[PDB]
Amino acid sequence: DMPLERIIEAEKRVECNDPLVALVVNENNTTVNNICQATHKQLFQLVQWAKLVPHFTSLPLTDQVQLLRAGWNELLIAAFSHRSMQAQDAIVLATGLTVNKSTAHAVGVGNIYDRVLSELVNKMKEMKMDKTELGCLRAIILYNPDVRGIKSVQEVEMLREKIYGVLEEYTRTTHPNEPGRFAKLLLRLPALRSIGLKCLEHLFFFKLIGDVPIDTFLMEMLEG
Amino acid sequence: ISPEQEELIHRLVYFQNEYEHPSEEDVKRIINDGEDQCDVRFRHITEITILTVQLIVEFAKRLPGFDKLLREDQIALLKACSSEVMMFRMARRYDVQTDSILFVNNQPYSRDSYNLAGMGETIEDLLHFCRTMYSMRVDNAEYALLTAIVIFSERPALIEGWKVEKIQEIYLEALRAYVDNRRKPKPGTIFAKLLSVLTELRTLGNQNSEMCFSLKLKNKKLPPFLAEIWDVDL
Ligand SMILES: CC(C)CC[C@@H](O)[C@](C)(O)[C@H]1CC[C@@]2(O)C3=CC(=O)[C@@H]4C[C@@H](O)[C@@H](O)C[C@]4(C)[C@H]3CC[C@]12C
Repeated sequence: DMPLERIIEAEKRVECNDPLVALVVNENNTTVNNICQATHKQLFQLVQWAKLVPHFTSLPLTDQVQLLRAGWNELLIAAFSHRSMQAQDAIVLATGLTVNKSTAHAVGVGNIYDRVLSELVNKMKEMKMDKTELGCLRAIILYNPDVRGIKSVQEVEMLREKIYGVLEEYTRTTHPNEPGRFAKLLLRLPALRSIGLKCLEHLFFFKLIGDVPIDTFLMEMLEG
Repeated sequence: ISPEQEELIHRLVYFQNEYEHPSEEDVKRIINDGEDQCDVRFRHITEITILTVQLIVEFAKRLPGFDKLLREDQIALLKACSSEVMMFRMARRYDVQTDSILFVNNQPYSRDSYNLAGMGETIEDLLHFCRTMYSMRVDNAEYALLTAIVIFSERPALIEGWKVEKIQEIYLEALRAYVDNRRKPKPGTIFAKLLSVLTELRTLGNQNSEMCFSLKLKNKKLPPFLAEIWDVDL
């Protein structure tokens, strides 16, 4: 079972859209909170989103932890890349806070900036990628049956295939005029994987308060 | 499908067959020693791979559309697809029976073989890819189209990217058409599954680079040709 509604919803419940506050590069112990806030919201929305995706919570606890840990970066990059379509020349975070080429170091990112903008943002922009498409792609990213340590392999493979069908169907009816639309959407995934590979650590995990291992932060977020 | 697409696919399958394996001469010219049984399996693997990359360039050079690109973009695409396209070549020589790869000399190479050669670090993931591909029952046409699709991918430092993308579109259209015709139980799903391979190839390709750098830790030298084409020195 894969309801296209359930998917559009999950991406909506997290649909961020508030100001357009450029980040302040100063130790005014305030930016530290604007960044910290953007982080907390971004990561909460990550797990909040995953739980709203059809049958995700029906997976073994250990498996939903592994899936998020693995897809973490790709999922986030996809998220902030899509809502960065409005920004003229910058990346838009959850706080509504935005980053730029110069104000990129803090908030991780930095050397994925140029590439994120040129291969994702601009591409999504000139393609008019909508939240439903994004929702499907991110869900596809999430249900990676090849992630290691996963138990419900076949279960995940099937859930992913269903999302392919949903997105395949959604595009044929929304753009009967653009046959390549489906493929054009899926071809954003390799670019996304490449950019993610350039990361080396889970994005924004250190702007988080106190210490707590990744698997634990996730384990409790998936229960809260 | 369409009378023109079948032509394109006929052509691709042909080129694929034309450059599948290397020359009898080039192969024999390899196994001719000096050092122990370890540095040997390593020399075979690396030397044969050189031929493999050469074959890939031969195939790419003849793909409709390639000649319409700027020399600089051609070099860029070829450099970038080498490590990726070779995973296909590898998967096509995978034997399910022995969980191994049948090299040119029919000598099947396994985890142990690569391990002995000093490349046990990535062999698992490599074999895993071979199984994944196998389970999808990918045929010659699909492999050929997919290879073309991989070759005409958006890559960094591309001059006429848009020109590459338009070329890729033609092959993507061919693939879809081919898949709709022969594949019915969710053609569109198989189509997406095949494209998902491209994204996995970014990972395998990245692993190949990681392993090359790791050869420096050990005291293994990567043949110049390979080290160069893959810029394994940066
Ligand atoms: C660092 C670099 C050398 C590593 C490359 C390794 O990871 C790979 C990808 O695992 C290499 C090792 C040897 C290999 O080049 C081959 C041997 C053959 O005999 C044949 C030559 C030619 O008919 C190819 O169409 C298929 C095959 C199986 C190639 C494919 C890729 C392989 C299997």
